[PDB]
Amino acid sequence: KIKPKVRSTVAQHHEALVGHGFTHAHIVALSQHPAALGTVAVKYQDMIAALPEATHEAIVGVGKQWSGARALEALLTVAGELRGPPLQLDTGQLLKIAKRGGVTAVEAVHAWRNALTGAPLNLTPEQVVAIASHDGGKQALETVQRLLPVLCQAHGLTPEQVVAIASNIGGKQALETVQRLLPVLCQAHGLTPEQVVAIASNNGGKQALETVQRLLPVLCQAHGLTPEQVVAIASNNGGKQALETVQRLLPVLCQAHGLTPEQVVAIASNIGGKQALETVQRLLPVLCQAHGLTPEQVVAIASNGGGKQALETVQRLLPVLCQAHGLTPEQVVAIASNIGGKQALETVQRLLPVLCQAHGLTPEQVVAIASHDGGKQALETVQRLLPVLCQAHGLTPEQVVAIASNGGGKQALETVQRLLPVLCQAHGLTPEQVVAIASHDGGKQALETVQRLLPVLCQAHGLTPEQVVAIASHDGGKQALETVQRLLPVLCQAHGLTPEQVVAIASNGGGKQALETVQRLLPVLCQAHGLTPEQVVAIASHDGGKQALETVQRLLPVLCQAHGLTPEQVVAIASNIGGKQALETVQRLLPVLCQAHGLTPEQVVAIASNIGGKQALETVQRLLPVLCQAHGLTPEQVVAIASNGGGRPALEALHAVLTDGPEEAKYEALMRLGGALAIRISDNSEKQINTAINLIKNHAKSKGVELSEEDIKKVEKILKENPGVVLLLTPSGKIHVFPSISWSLPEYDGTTTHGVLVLDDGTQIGFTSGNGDPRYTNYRNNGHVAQKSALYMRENNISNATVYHNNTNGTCGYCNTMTATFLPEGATLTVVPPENAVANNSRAIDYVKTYTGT
DNA sequence: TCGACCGGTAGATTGAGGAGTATCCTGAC
DNA sequence: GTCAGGATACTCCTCAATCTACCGGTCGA
Ligand SMILES: [Zn+2]
Repeated sequence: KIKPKVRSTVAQHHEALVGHGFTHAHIVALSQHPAALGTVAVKYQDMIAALPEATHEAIVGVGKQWSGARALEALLTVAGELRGPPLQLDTGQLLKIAKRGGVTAVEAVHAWRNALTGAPLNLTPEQVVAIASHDGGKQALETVQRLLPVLCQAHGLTPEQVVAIASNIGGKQALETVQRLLPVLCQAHGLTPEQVVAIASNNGGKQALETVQRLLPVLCQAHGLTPEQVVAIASNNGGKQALETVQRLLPVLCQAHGLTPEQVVAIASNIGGKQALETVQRLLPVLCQAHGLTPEQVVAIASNGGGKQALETVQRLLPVLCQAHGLTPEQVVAIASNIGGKQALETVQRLLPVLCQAHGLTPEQVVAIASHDGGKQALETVQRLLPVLCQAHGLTPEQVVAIASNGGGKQALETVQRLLPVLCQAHGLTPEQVVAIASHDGGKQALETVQRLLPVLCQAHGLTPEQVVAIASHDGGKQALETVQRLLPVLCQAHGLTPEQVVAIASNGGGKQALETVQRLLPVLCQAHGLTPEQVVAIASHDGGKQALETVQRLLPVLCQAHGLTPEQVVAIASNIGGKQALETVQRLLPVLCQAHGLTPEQVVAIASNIGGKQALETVQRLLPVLCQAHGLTPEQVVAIASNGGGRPALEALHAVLTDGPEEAKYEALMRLGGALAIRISDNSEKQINTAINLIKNHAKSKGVELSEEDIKKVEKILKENPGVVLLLTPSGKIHVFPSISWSLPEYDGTTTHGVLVLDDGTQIGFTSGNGDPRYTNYRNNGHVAQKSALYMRENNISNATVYHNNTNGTCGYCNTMTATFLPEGATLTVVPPENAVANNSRAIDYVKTYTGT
C-alpha cells in the first residue's frame, strides 16, 4: 500500500517516526499524503503540546487527508486562539474540524470566530463546528454568514434548518439554490418549506431540488406518483439519480417484472436507490428462477441502504450458506434484509463454523446476532468478548447474545464490559439491571447516561434506583432520563402530577415525546375538553402516547358529537398501544359497521378497546359477512371472539379452520364458541330419532330460533340414512352435519376437555369445557363438563344419565359436591373418567362416581 | 389444608417496521 | 480544493401480538 514515489521518503523518515510512538501500520496509513511524513516527524512533540491528549490515531487521521501537513501546521499556530473567549473549543473539536474541513476550514474558523458567534447570527460553538467540519466547510461558513438573515427573515426558515442545510458537503450550493427555489417549489408545486428543507439537507441537495422542480410535473401527472412519494425518493444522497431512474424504470418494473409501484418507490427511496433499481431489473428473474426466491423476498432485500451489494451477495452466496453451513433461504434473506447485509452475510459465512464450535453458540443465535443493521460488528465483537465477559464479569452467554442482538450490538457490549465494575460497585446496581439497560437499541447511551445521572435523580429529584433503571430500560432511555431530569420539577409542581405518574409516563418507548406532549397538552385537555389528569396520564402511559394524546385532542369533539360516543369511551379506546390508529379507524368505520353490518356502537368500542384494535376492526369488517352467512356464526359470537387482545389472528384462524381444516378441527372450533348442541344417535329406530328431534327442537326454542319443517325432514332423513352421523346445531339455526368424526373421545390436549353424555336411549350429546352459564359465574365449577351435563339434565326431563370424559387428571375437586346442586330431585348422574385417570392433586377423583339431587 | 375442565384485568415481554442521525470512502474535475 | 453519489453503522419512536400474574363466590372436607 506504499507507492514507488513514496518509498524513497518513507524509508528515510521511518527511523525518525519510530521512537515517537508511531507503529508501521500508522506510517502506512499516513503515507497517503507524503508531505505529512516529514511534518509530523519534525514537530510531533510540539503538536501534542498544542493538542494535549491527542493520541497517535487522531494525528494520523488529521495528517493523512488531502491537506494533512498544512492542517497540522495551521493547528500548531491556531489552536491557541480558538480555545479562548469566543469558542469553547477543546482538542476533540479541533481535530474534528481539521480532519474533515481541512486547513482552509481551520483558517476560516480562526479568522471569523467573532462574526459567526456574534449577535447578528448567534451561532453556538456546536453549530460552527458542525458547519465547518465538512469537505469544503469554508465556503459553507461564508455562505451562511452571508445568507442567514435572508433565509431566516424573508423565507421564514429556522436557524436550525439553515444549519442543517449547510451541514453537508455541498452546503454552499444547497443554500444558494434554496434561496432561489423556495418561492417556486412552495408556490407552484405545493411543497411545504419543511419538505424543501428535508430535500436540500443532503450531499447533493442542489441537484435534488433542481430535478424535483422538473420531475414533479412528470412523475405525478403521468406516472401516478404522489408528491409525498417524490419528496421521499429525492430526500437521500444522490436523489437526482433515483428520480431519473424512477422516470424510466417505472414502466418496465411495473409491467414486465410485475412489481407494484409502491414496491418500486420503496426500493428507490434509499441512499443508493438507482443502483438498487438497476440491479433488481438485472437480478429479479435469476434470483426468482434459479435460487428459488420470490419477488417479495427480492424486494425486501433491495429495499435497504446499499441493497445492490446485498442482492448481488445473496446471488453469489445463497448456494453456499444453504448447502454447507445449513442455513435455510429464509434465514439468509433475513440476514441480508438489512443495512450493510453484504458484510453481515460474508461475516456469517466466515465465522459460523467458529462461533458455533469454539464458543458454544448455535446457528439460530448467530443468525439472530447477524440479522441487524450492524451484524458484522456485533458478530466480530461477540467472538472477541465472549471469553472475557463470561468469566471476568459472570455474564452467562445467553446474556451476551441478548446484549449483542440489537442495532448497537458492538457499542453496547463494549460499554457493558467497560461499565460493569462501576455501576455494580459504586452506584449500587446489579449485573441483571445493567444487562436489562443494555439490551436495547442504543444501550451504550443509556448506560452512560445512567452512570452520569443516577446520583442526581436519586437525591435532587427524590427518585430511586429501581425507577431510574425502569426509565432507562427502553429504546432511547438517554432521552427519557434527560427529559425527566428537566421536567420533573415542572410537571410535579405546576400541573399537579406526582413523581409516580411522571415515571410511569417516561417508562415507555418514546417517553421523551410523551412527557413533552403531556407538558404541552395537560393545561388544555383538562380545561376545554373536560378530561382529568388521571385520564390524560393513562392515555400517555403507553408506547406512542404523543400520537394517541394528540389524536384525542383532535377527535374528542368529532367522536363525541357525530357518533354519540362519551368522553370515557374515547379515552378507553385511546388508552392502549396504538390508540391513534384505533381512534382513526373507529371514526372511519363506526357508521359502516353500525348501519350496514348491523352492529352497535358499544360492540365497536369493545372491539377497538384492545391492543391492536385497528386490525381487529378491519378484520371484523372484512370477515363478518363470510362467517355469518356461510358458517352460521351470529354477529355476537364474532364480536366476542374479536373483543380480545390480538383478536385479528384468532378470527383469521377460526375462519381458516372452518374453511379448510379437518372435520374434527371444525367440530372443536364450533363447540368452543358458544351454545351449540352436538347430538348423535345409536340406531335408526323411530323412537330414538323422535327423541333426537325433540331435543333439537327444545334446544332451538331455548335460543329463540324456529326450525322449518323442511329442515326437520332433512334432519330426519340424515338420521335415518347415516349411522354414526353428528348433528351440530349452532345458535343461529344452521345444522352442520359431520358424517365421520369418530366413535371415541379425542386425545386430551391439556387445554380443552371433551365429554359425551349418554341417556337411557343411547342418544349421545357432546360437551367441552369452557363457556359456562353466565348466571352461575359465581360458582367455582362454571364451565366444567360435569356441571354442563348436570345443567343439561336439569333443563330437560332427564333423571338418569352417564357422562364420560377424557381428562386424564380426573374429576375436579370443585365438582366434588357442587355438581349435586344443579341436578333436580332424584336425578342420577354418573361421571366416568378415562381408564388411565390418576389424581394429579390432593382432591381429584379418578373413578366412576354417582351424584344425586336435592 | 382443599379444590378450575373459568374469565377478567393489569403489567410485562418479544418481534417487527419505519425514520432519523452520523461517519467514511471513491471518483470526477 | 470542492462537490456528488454510495455504502455502512448507530440511535430513537410507534404498533401489534403473546405471555404472565392475580383475583373472585360457594360447597363438602
Ligand atoms: Zn370440575
